[PDB]
Amino acid sequence: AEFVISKVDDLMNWARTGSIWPMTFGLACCAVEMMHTGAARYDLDRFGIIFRPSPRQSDCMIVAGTLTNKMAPALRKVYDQMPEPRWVISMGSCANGGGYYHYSYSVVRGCDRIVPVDIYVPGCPPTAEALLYGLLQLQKKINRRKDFLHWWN
Amino acid sequence: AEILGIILPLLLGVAFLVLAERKVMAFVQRRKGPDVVGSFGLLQPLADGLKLILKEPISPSSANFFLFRMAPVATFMLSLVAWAVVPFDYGMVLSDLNIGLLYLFAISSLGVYGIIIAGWSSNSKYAFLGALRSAAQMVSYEVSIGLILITVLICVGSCNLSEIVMAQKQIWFGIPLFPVLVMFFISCLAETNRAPFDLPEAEAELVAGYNVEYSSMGFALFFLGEYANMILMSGLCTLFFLGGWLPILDLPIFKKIPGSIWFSIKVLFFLFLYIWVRAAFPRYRYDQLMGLGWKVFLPLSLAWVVSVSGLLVTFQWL
Amino acid sequence: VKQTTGIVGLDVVPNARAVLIDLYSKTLKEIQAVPEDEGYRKAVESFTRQRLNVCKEEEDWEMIEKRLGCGQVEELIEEARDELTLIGKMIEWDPWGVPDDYECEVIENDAPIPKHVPQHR
Amino acid sequence: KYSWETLPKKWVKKMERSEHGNRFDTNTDYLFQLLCFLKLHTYTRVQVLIDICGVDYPSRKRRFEVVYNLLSTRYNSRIRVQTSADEVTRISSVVSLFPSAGWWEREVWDMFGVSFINHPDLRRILTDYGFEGHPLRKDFPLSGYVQVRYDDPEKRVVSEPIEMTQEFRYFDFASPWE
Amino acid sequence: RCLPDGNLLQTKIHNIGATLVGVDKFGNKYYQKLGDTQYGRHRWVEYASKDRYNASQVPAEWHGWLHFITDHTGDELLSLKPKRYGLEHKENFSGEGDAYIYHSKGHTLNPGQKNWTRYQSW
Amino acid sequence: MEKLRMFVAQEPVVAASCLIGGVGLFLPAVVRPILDS
Amino acid sequence: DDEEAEQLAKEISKDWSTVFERSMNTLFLTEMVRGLSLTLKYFFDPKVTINYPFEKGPLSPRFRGEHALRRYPTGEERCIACKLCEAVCPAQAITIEAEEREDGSRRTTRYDIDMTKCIYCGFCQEACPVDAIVEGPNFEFATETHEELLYDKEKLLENGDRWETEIAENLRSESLY
Amino acid sequence: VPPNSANLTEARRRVFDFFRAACRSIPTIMDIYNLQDVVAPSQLRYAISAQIRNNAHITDPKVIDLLIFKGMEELTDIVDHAKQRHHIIGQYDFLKNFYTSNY
Amino acid sequence: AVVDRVLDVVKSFPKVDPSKVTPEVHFQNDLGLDSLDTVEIVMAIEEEFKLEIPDKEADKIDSCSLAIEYVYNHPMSS
Amino acid sequence: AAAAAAAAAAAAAAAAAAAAAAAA
Amino acid sequence: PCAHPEYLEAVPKATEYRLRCPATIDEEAIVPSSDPETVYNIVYHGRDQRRNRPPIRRYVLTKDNVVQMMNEKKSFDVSDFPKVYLTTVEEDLDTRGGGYE
Amino acid sequence: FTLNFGPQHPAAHGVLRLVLEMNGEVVERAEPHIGLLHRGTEKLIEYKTYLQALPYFDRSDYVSMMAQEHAYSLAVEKLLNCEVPLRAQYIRVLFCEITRILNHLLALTTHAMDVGALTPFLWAFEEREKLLEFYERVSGARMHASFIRPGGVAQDLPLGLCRDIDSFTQQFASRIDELEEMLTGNRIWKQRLVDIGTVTAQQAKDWGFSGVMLRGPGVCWDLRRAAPYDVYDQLDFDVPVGTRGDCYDRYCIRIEEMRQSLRIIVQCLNQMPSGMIKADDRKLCPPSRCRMKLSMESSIHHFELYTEGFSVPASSTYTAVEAPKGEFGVFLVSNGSNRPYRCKIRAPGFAHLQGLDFMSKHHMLADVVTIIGTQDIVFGEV
Ligand code: SF4
Ligand code: SF4
Ligand code: SF4
Repeated sequence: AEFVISKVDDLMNWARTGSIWPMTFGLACCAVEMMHTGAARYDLDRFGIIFRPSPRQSDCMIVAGTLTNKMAPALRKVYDQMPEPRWVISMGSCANGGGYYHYSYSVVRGCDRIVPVDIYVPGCPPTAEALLYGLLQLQKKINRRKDFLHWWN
Repeated sequence: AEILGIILPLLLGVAFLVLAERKVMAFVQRRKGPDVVGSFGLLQPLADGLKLILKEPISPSSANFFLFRMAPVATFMLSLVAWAVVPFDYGMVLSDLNIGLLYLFAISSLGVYGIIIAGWSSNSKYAFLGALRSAAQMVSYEVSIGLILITVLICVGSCNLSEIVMAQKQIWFGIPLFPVLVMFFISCLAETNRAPFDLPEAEAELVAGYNVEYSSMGFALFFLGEYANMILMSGLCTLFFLGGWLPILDLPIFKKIPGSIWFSIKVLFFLFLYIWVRAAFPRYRYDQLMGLGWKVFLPLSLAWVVSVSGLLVTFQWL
Repeated sequence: VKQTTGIVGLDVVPNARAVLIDLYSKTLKEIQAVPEDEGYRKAVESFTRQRLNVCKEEEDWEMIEKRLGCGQVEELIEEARDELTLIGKMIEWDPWGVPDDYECEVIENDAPIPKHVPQHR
Repeated sequence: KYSWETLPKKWVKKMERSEHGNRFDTNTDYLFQLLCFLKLHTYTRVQVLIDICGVDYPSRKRRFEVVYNLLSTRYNSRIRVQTSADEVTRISSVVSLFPSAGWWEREVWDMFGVSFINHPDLRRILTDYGFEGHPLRKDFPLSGYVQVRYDDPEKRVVSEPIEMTQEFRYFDFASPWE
Repeated sequence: RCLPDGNLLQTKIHNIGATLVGVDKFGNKYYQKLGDTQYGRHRWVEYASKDRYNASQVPAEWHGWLHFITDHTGDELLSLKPKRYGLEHKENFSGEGDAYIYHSKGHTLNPGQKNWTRYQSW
Repeated sequence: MEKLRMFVAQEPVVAASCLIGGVGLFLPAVVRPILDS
Repeated sequence: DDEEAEQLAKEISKDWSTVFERSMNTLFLTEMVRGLSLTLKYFFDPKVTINYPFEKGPLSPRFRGEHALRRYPTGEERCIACKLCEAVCPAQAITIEAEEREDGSRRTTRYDIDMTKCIYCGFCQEACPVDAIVEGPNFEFATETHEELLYDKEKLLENGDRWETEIAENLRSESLY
Repeated sequence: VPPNSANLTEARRRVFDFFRAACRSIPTIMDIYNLQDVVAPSQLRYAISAQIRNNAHITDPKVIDLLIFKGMEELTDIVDHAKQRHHIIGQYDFLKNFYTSNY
Repeated sequence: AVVDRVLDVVKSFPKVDPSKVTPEVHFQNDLGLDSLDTVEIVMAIEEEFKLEIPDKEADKIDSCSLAIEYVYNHPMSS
Repeated sequence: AAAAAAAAAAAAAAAAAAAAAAAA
Repeated sequence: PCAHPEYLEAVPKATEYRLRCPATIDEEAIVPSSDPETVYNIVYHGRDQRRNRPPIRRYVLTKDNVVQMMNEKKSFDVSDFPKVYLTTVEEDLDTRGGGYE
Repeated sequence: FTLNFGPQHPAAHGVLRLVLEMNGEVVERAEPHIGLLHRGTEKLIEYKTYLQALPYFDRSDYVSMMAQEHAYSLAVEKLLNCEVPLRAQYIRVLFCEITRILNHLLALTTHAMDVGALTPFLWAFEEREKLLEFYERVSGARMHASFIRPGGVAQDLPLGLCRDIDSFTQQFASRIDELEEMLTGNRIWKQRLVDIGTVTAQQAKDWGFSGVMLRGPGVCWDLRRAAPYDVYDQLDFDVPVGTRGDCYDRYCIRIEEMRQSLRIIVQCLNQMPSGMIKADDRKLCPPSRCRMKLSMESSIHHFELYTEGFSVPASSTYTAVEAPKGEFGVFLVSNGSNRPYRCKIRAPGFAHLQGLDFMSKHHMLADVVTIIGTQDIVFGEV
């Protein structure tokens, strides 16, 4: 019946939620907090998250820090070369929304102006666990995909 | 045929070596590695795989399909065909070649082609020069591995790998020629890239250093190739120097002495040594690296062929 | 006998005293080209005379340092050569003499500074 | 202070302070010449251009005030030579004396607009590439003129349209009686 | 158990020596394994929803004890939660359908989209 | 010799290769003719 | 000079049984085996890691996380609309509009903190006179969509009633400072 | 570059210098950003001349110096791939207002 | 040869009138053009005839006749 | 290339503090 | 055979550390605000720091003043010169306290 | 031959956008591109009060947070003449020094992860997640602890923080030793660092390095010995000063400066006077919550200090402390009003990253990441 489709979606989502390697656009301190979320205490290699250093092979892109109006084209160019089942996480106030620099001329009012965002880690310096919970919310966003059921319409 | 029984288990070995490296190199860094996906990350390799398989391409580009869509196939086929002659236990080699060792040398000399071609088909000057540098490194620590194998060959009678592991019943060549094992390991580290010797594999310069059209299959096949080449070049430091499938020969009452299990234990030791030595040491910069394969591991390899030839000719130990 | 100046780049000079005497004589000779009633010439003359004197009296570089308390003789040579550059530069674009108007505003404030702020020692 | 006695009186032209760090508010013409002094001088050895702080006083006639800080690692003292150059007065550049002045003067020109004479590679360092306008002035609004950047049908491109945002709320905290 | 598919196995490899200190309303069992070793790993929570669990399911009565900010188990702060305005937790339904997710008062998804025009039209 | 020690310090691997190799070019040179007994 | 510096730095280690020490510590890589040994000691030692969702990192009652508008024990939002936090806010996240309610006591018709435009510096918690706005130790409120992340006027910041049991604890323990 | 503009004459001389520079650089502009098909060299010369003429009524020499400097900045950031190309193609009565807004 | 094409490029110029253009026409006297337009016409000359016209000489062409006597004398004429 | 190669020889490690160890 | 001279025995894993969790008020802190002498004596203009400062004395120097000063400065005798910040380097391994601070 | 060498490992050096003009593998010039992290900090501070201005400073250098709040505080006390207590000074140093440790623990092992050593990164980051248990405990936020306010310091330490900082300092000599035994002895390290980015002292002075890159070259210049700006004139510590200037000296300094900072932490712990936490001048320091609620005159100041501000008198000072990156100084012109006026932030990394051009000339392309390593280039300050 549909049960086979439900289980193949569960399987695809388990894959894409188990191994989700983000191109960590670590601009600024939220990259230092992201480095703590990649560090020994809160493992991100535990949840499968492997910080890729290249946009070419990466399921996610944890943009962190102040997206400057000059690093906006570079972020967009990097986001355009991720393989289609990609997601973006905004980490820190400066990356998710205007932030401390909302009214700065050189700061875009949140990466939601350049890349379409799927989970905004909240808190200007998010606790390393908070970025980790943002990623555990991206995992939920994967677990709600069911792409096969939609391919069968 | 029974080539499935040596490629499929090797595919599983490579897939679980990505996890073994992440997990061991993580334990080193005081952190559990992949630990949520499976019971202990045991399903994490399948997750990485099934993810890379389900990732839509960035551009289809199936037109250029004979140039660089069979070059990773070539690299991987070579890394897998050098496993025929590798004997896991007495009479468990798939094809006992009486010139087995030289055949491994030739397989490496063709892996050079694999790298060069798969780098030239990437129309990226930086990536192509990186692939050429990686090939020159893999081939400059091949004269040193060549001479190290000439040492372990002088000790043995013939190139037959089953004989080289049968010639160690008295003592493993790791005990007398330990300085040579250190040079074969530090060369197998450098022949393959995964090492303190991986500037072409500096985290970023690797991905942008093998191809432009990834499609995921290329990324997985290169890493599956690097990890099989690693299982192989660790299955050579354990045939030649460690006793291929030989116990310590104490003949315990608790131990019924299986052969392939001993070969497995030793290749696990050398894989764990690959990981440990990736964790604990800085990279060599490829400009001190090439000046270590010529100025350090070639003189110290030539000396060893003259030392293990002399000391075995004077006293008739040959 | 000096092994090395701790500073990098300031190479130890064996003939420290001799080149110091040379540089200070050059400085005394070259400073004559600036008007006498300028604070710069009084300063140059005075300290160059003091250092040339103490360099002629003492023999070792260590005694030059000990009496002329100005660091190391290599840094002293750097200072003397930079001073020669400045005197040969000051000859050009001569800034001497006060102009006719010369509106100079000594905005000499004296706010008390808390001292848990840096200032200097 | 010793530095004021030896210094040619004309070089410290306009002002001179005596606390909160001492300063020689000089004239733009005698600036690099004044920076040549205080460096390559035996009793005043600065050698270290710490900072070049553009300061914009809109109510002056010489709007900007290029505040050259200077540390003297030898004598352990810090002098702040200043200048005054309006929007269209090219001021002497001291990258020839202290080569650290290169980027600081690029930033002073970028933020303010005080072009520097014979400064090699005087190019906007901080602001965006196609940036028109000088931010750290006073009359430059905080949110910028045309500085929103969003993606659009001009794919792979972020446009630079006129700006619109939640209005920056300026709070008039300043109280009477100072 | 029966979950070899999660890091929940790491928690169930804990609890071997741990003592159970209370259990909140939702079922989350709050454990403590002190004395043995590894400070920072001596207070956790077993979410009682072995699948579909996530952080923020830990109520405020325990979210103090469990982050080591306090030493008051939720069975002790439950005598301090205010009765008049006290509200149960909400699990942070972020994305799980509208009317569970939060919405501002103009989002056009919020029932009763208010109009902000300060002038009252005629 | 002073320069010999300067060479076995600056370049240990070409001075301990011309000595892990001497023991191989020296054993069959003299130690083998010695083994006439 | 570098030539003479090399000659002398190699004539410092030039006495037999010191050239030998350095040769056996650059041939039998010995500096490196002390690296491998330490790395092994750490491979076998317990791991400083935290299986996150089940146990979380240590915090403090001063921890600044999700902003919550407190209430007085007897209902009645504590937030009299002084606008001090709207003033002190560095990022100007809080937008406060005030209206004399029918009861007569001032209250905020609009108290919207924009969490995305917010630096979580705790200035609002300090500036508020009655402790009306405090940061709840939540810090776990990652939202799928940006509009949810803008915390509405006194309705979602009114979810601090759930966090009051922990916020009241943190305040009762921090008020000594 | 020192402001040798002690008079409008030197400033105008270097204006013509910058104009010759931009004109003789139009080849690389058309090449790097691919306008040799959409725009004609006559049209780019027309636009550069309309720029230099739109700001021709500057009786101040230093303001002309600074204008030429901004122009050289724009050019040098157009010659090299510092700025993109979709702006270079763009760089090249009362009632009808009343109907739209109040301003 | 060169005269015909310099005439054509002065004619087709987007800031002139083809009537007053003549082998004797002057940029300021009979064409009524600005010095910037003169330098632009000189740029047109050196891009149509591929010549590398120095500015010190380019300043001195004020009439089409001088344009002729300077486009002819170029040994590198194109 | 005649570029100055990074010679990995140097003087031996000797921790060099400032002169203010005991009495400034 | 490594960096363990009975001193790495101070290991990173603490296991008894922050034994009193922060929000547990075993002892109620006091954190004095003002010195005891300044509780019931709130006279401020004496204690003031913002505004209790001498005013800025900006007086002009004309040519006469500076030529007078240049003529008054007869000679630059020593002690009319800025003192050098003397700092030399000196090798020391662990002698300060014996490695124990 | 131009190469657009960008961020090799993102999340470590975020917006690094060098444009290297190479010669084969030998770099002929390195042209760094700035502005990719140019938030409007030197403009946004002109628009906010002296209190609202402080949070920008912990966001100026993101790996050494409180050092910049300490450099700003000392620039709004240089004007205010705001004498802070002894306990405020000792806490302020015990956290400026914990910040020196938090920075060298990152700027060493992030550098050592760019070079290739993967494990020192994670050991040092466990150490940093121990020190953020102090930041997060004393103020609230693990990274941006807007804690060193102008008058004194935000609020007193919790009643168990010195015991925990002690239990950390006892076990921190061993962590430095491990970071040292893993990197100092290695021949793969020395080779990767010795004679890399050598800066003769005249160059480190010219280019205004003034940091751990001015004590590599051998210039004994620490603004805690030169311009003691706190209890530093009471605290004993030796400033390690290099003798060659190569990136192996700057590493050895940053790994000794991480021990002298341990000495300073242990001293600040052992001698921390039980005094008031903020300056008694309640027109520069908002009164406590308890006082402003009970006292009407304190409530007025809590209102005019969290809305109006100080209105520090009209002046202009350059207060420079020894931040871990280097001499971080904030030139703070102050119009009489309550908002600063061109709060210019001299940040090392703007002067250091200038040095990349001449430091990495004729070094191989793989060295250009080692130079960026030892400069401690954090682009928030650039
Ligand atoms: S949002 Fe806050 S923590 Fe994140 S990068 Fe911006 S200032 Fe740093
Ligand atoms: S912490 Fe409070 S005052 Fe500071 S920006 Fe956020 S909401 Fe505003
Ligand atoms: S939250 Fe505090 S500062 Fe803001 S309006 Fe309410 S009482 Fe006033």
